[PDB]
Amino acid sequence: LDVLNKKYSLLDHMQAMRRYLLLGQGDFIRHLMDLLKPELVRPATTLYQHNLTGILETAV
Amino acid sequence: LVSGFEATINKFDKNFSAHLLDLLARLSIYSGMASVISRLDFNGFYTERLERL
Amino acid sequence: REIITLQLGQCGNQIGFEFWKQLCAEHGISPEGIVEEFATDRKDVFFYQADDEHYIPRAVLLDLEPRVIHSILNSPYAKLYNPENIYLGNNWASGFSQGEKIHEDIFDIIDREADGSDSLEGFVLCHSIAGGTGSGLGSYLLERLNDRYPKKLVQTYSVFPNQDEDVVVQPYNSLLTLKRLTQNADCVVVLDNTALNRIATDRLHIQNPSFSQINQLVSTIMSASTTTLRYPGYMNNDLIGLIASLIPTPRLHFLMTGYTPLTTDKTTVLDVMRRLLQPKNVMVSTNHCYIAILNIIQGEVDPTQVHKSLQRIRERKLANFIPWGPASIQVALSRKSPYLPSAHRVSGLMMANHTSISSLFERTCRQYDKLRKREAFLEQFRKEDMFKDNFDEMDTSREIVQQLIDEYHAATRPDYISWG
Amino acid sequence: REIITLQLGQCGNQIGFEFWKQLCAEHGISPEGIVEEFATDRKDVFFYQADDEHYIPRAVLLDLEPRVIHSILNSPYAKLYNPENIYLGNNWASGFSQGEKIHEDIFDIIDREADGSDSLEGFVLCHSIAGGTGSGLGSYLLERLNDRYPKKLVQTYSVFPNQDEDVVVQPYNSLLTLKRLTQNADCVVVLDNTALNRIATDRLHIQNPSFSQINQLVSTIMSASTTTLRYPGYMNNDLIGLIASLIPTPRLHFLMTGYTPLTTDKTTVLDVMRRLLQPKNVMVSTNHCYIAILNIIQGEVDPTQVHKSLQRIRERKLANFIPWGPASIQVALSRKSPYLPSAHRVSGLMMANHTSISSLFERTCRQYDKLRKREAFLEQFRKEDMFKDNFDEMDTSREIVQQLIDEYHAATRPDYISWG
Repeated sequence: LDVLNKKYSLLDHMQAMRRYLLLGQGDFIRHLMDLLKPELVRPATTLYQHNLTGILETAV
Repeated sequence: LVSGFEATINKFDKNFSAHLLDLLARLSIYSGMASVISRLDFNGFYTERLERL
Repeated sequence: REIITLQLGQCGNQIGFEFWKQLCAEHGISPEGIVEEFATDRKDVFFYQADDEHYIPRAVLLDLEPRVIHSILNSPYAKLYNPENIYLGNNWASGFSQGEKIHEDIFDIIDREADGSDSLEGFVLCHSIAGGTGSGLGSYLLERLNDRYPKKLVQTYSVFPNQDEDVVVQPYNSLLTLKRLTQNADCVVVLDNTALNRIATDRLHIQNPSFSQINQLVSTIMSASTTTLRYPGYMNNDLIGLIASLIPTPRLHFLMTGYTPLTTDKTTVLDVMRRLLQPKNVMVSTNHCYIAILNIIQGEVDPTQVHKSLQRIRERKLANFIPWGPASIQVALSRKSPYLPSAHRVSGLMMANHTSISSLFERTCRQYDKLRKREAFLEQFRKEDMFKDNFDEMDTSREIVQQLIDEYHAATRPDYISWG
Repeated sequence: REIITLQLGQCGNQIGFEFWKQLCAEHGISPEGIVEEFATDRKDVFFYQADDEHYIPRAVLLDLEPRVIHSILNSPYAKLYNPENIYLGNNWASGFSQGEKIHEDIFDIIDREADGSDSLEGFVLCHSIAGGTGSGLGSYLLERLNDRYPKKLVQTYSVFPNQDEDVVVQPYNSLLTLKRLTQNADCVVVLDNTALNRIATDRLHIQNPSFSQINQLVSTIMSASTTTLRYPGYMNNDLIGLIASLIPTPRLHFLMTGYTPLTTDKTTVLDVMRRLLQPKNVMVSTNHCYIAILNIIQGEVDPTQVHKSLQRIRERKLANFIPWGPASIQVALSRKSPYLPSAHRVSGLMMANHTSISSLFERTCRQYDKLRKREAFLEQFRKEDMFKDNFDEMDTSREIVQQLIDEYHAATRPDYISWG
C-alpha cells in the first residue's frame, strides 16, 4: 500500500477519473462541448487526433 | 529591363509559395510538436490561401 | 561591428548624456573609463577601447548657443569621454542656413571618428523634432549623412512635438523635418511627449521635471534596445539584423514603443507577453492594426515554458495583425544584464510596425492645414524666403506625407498587391 | 461563463457593496484581491482574474446625487475592486430624462467591460423599485440593455416598495418600472420590504437599522443562489440552466424566496425540506398554488436518505401544485461552502413560481386606481408631461398588468390550454 501511495497516488488519482471520464465535473464537459463546437458538428474522420487533444489541453 | 526583372520576381514568388506550402504539407502529416506549424502560421495568416483536399 | 552615435540640440544632448551615464552605471566601469575589478561582455558596440584602458564612448556632439553644454562640461562624466568634438536660432530655416556654412568642419569632425574607427555599422541620431536649435540643423546634417555614406544605416530617435497647446512655426519645422525623416532615414523610432507626460503624471505626481524623468525613460529604452548587442546574445547582435525583419516596405519603418512595468519607482512568460501586447502599456499614443511586432524580454524567466506561452498568446488571439503576406509578433529572449544592481527584474520592450501613427501624422497635417489657411502664423522671415522663395518644399513634404498616409491606409487594406 | 453585474440607486449600491463584501468574506481572499495561502473552486463567475493576482469583481456602478458613493469610496473594499465606473432627482420621469441624455457614456462604461470580458452569460440588475434616484434611470437602462444584447439573460433583484403608509407618486413610479419589469426582463426575483421588516421585528427587536440587516439577508440569498456556480457543482452552474426549468410561460417568471432558518444570530433531510415548504418560512408575503418550485440545500446532510425523504414529502402531499402540464417541486443538493467559518450549517433556499404575487400586484393596482381617481396625487410636473403628454404609458402598463393578472388567474384554472 505505502509504496504506491507515495511514488504515485491511488485515491487522488481515481477521483479525477471520476471527474473527467465519468463526467463527475460538469464544468469541464460544459466547456468541452462549448469550445469543441465546430470540430464535433463537422465530421472528425477528416481530421487528426492531435487537434482535438491540443484544444482539450487548454479547455481544462 | 523590367521584362526580365518582374518576370523573375513573379516566377520565383510562385515557386517559393509552392515549396512553402509543400513544407507545411509534408509537416502536416506529422503532429508541443505542432508548435512549428502554429508558429509559422501564427494567428492564422495563410493557413488558407491555396489549400488542397 | 562599430556604431557611431550622434547628438544635437539641447534635448538630444540631454538624452545622450543620460544614455552614456546610464550605460556607465550599467557597466562595471568608473566615470573615468577605468574598468572595475569584478568584470565578460562585448564593449565595442559604442565604446572606443581607448588608450588608458578607457572605454570612451564614440559620440558626436553638435551644439548651437551652448547652455547645457557647460553643464555637461563641468561634470565627472567628461572624464569618461572627451573626443574634443564640441563645435558652436530657433527656426528650421535658421538652423538650416547655420548648418549650411559650417558643414565642412563638422564633416571633418565626422571623418575624424570615421577614420578613427576600424569598422562602421550605422549612425544613430539623437535629434529633437522642432527643438529650435536642433531643427533645420539636424535635417541638413541628416541629408549630408545619408548622402556621404549609403553603405551604412541610420536610426533617428524622434519625439512628436506638441504639448496640446504655443509656437506657431513648429508644424512647419516638424513637417520639413518629417520630409527628411521619411526620405533620408531608414529607421525611425518615434516617441510621444504627450503619452510620456501622461504616463509620468499617471505613475507619479510630477509634471514639472518632466524632461529629467523622460531622460530616464528614453535611456532605459535605448539600453534595452541594445542589451542583446552589448551582452553576448545570438540574434540581432548587429543593428541591421534588427532593422531587417521589421520592415516589409522601405517607407514603412516607423517603430512603436511599449514597456511592461509602468511604475519603476512570480509572473510567468505569457503574462508579461500579454501585458506588453496591450496598448495601455504602449507608451506611444476604419481599422488600425499592426504589421509586425518584435519584442525583447530581460529578467528572471523560466525558459522551458515559452512555447506553451506562445500557444496561449496565439489562441488568446489579441490582434488581427495583417492581411497580405504573413508577418508575426516575434519574440526575442535575453538575460537580465549583470554588473549592476537590478530592481524590477521582468522588463520587456516591444518594437512594432503599426499604422496608428498615421493618426498622429494626420493630426499635425491638420494643424499645418489650418495654420496655412489662416496665413498669419507662417511668421515670414528672410531665412525662409531665401531658403525657398515659393515655399514649395512644404508642398513636396505635403505630397510625400500624403503618399505615406496613403501607404499606411492601403497597407491596412487587404489589397496592397497593387501599390498606393 | 462570465456574468456582468449592475448596481444603481443608493439601495442597489448598498446591496451590491454588501454582496461583494460578503463574497470577499466567504472566499479565501484579502480585501485587496490577494489570494490567501489556504486556498480549489471556480472564481470566474463574477471576478475578473486581474493583473496582480487580484480577483476584481465586475460591477457596474451607476449613481446620481452621490451620498453613499463617498462612503463606498473611503473603504478598504475599494482596494478589492475599482474599475473606474463611477459616473454622476426623485421621480421616474426625472430619472428617465436624466438617463436620456447620458446614455452613450454609460454605454461606453458597459462596452468597456463587455470588450474586457472574453465571454458573456447574463446581466444581473441591482435595482430599487420606486427608489427615487433609481426609478426611471433603471427602467431606461433596462430598456437599452435588452435592446442592445438579445443574446444574454437579464435578472433583476427587486423590492416591493410600500411600507404600508407617505409618497403619493410611488405607485406611478413602481407601475412604470413594473411595465419594463414585465416586458423588458426575463427573470424577476421579487422581495417584500414588509415581509422582511416583519421577520426582522420577529427574530430580533430591531426596526430602525432595517436597511443594514436587510442587506445581510439579501446578500446571503444572493450568495446561496450562486453557490452551485461559484463552487464545483453539477447542475445549474450557469444562470440560464437555472432560469430554464422554472419558467413554463415566458411572462410567468416571478420568483419567490424562502429560507429554512429564520433566526441566524441533528436534523434530517425531509425536515428542512418540509420547513422550506411552509409559507411562514417563505420570506415574501379562489386558490393560489405553486407552478413549480426549485430548492437548493447547503449544509451537513446525510446524502443517502434523500429518496426516502422525497417519498415522505410526497405522501405528506402539502401542495396541490398545478393542473395542466406536470411540473414538480425539484430538489438540488449542494455542499456547505468552505474557506470561511460556518455557523447554522443546514440552510436551504427555494425558488418558486407562485400566483400569490398577483395579490400584491392587485394591491398596488388598487392603490394606483384610487390615487388616479382622486386626481390630486399625480403631482403634475413638466417632466411627466414632456415624457408623455396624454399619460398613456400608464394605460399601456395598466392593460399589460391586467393581462398578467389574467395570465396568473387563468394559469390557476384547469384550462390554460386556451390562452388568456
